[PDB]
Amino acid sequence: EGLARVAALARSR
Amino acid sequence: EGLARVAALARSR
Amino acid sequence: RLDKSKVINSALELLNEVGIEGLTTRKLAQKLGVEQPTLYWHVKNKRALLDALAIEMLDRHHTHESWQDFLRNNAKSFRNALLSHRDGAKVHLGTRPTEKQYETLENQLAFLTQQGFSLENALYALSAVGHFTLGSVLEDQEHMPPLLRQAIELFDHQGAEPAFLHGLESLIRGFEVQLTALL
Amino acid sequence: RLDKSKVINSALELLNEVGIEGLTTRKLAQKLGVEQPTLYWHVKNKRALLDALAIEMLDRHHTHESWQDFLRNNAKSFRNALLSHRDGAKVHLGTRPTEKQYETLENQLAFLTQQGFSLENALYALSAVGHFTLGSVLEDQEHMPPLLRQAIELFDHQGAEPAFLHGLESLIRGFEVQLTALL
Repeated sequence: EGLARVAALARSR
Repeated sequence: EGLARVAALARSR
Repeated sequence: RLDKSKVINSALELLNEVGIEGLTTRKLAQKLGVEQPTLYWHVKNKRALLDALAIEMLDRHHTHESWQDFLRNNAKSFRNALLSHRDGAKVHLGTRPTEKQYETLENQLAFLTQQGFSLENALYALSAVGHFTLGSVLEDQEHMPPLLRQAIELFDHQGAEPAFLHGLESLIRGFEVQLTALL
Repeated sequence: RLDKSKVINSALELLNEVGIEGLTTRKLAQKLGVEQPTLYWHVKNKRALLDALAIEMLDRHHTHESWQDFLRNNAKSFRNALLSHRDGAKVHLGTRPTEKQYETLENQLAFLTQQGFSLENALYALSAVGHFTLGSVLEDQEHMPPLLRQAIELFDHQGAEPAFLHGLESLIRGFEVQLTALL
């Protein structure tokens, strides 16, 4: 859902 | 040179 | 039926069906129902085909009184062009620029300079709206604690456009602060 | 000699030699001098290998008193990690996030919120520094009229770092203007 959006953010951390 | 940099800009125009 | 526009439309349609990795001239051929060496008369290979696709997407959407309005609309119409098809962004990467596109670059620069942007700042500004937009769409085009929860609920409801516009606005206002004299 | 760190180092080395498209487990195998099914015991396929690469690059460089300092250094250390290897940026795309990385996301959010960022604005801010950085490196990693000439001379001399930093600065200042109360 907006799940991938948050995945995307976490991915650069 | 900085040629590719300008190519890159033109590429989205 | 292999008029240029039909090849292109068919390719775009294919891109949406299969995406950038999946798309191959072999399949393009097959879709159009012609033999591969016939297609090949018209289209050297995949790079050549991507290039026309990139250009064509831009021609449908890149259809764009102050510089803050130009910057903003500019970013927007670019975003839309990349969004227009599956993997549009990946497609656009590493496209070689056209004759018109350098013309346009010159124009945009003449304009911004004539708003008392130094040339340096003119470039930095286009560049950065440029990068930020591309950056956004690439990510939009991919595939248990409280703040993260709210942040799912949050983005569940809004999708990527509100964030994208925000950023852009921050950008241009950061530029505005640049524009004023020292410091 | 197929201890994890050696597989990874060898893969990274390979990436620089051949880039992302060129890199394949077959070649990885060959470089290490082992048979492919032996390598395969350790590494399911190419996606799995990219994922570890992405993570490892981030672990060497993502080593980062106000929020404007955190934002800025954050962007910088991310940029460096993507720059660290050929096609680093393409590599990082479509990596699935780790346990630590969600932890970190939570932290950064707790911090920015505790500087009187609404959660929305917290997200928009990370997101946008995020996109803009990625956007820049992707382009840095690729391949007759006057303003364009000066603009070649201009970028000939400076490369991508001065522009990149500029953008970032504009960004954060755009955010600062956000931060103040209405309008």
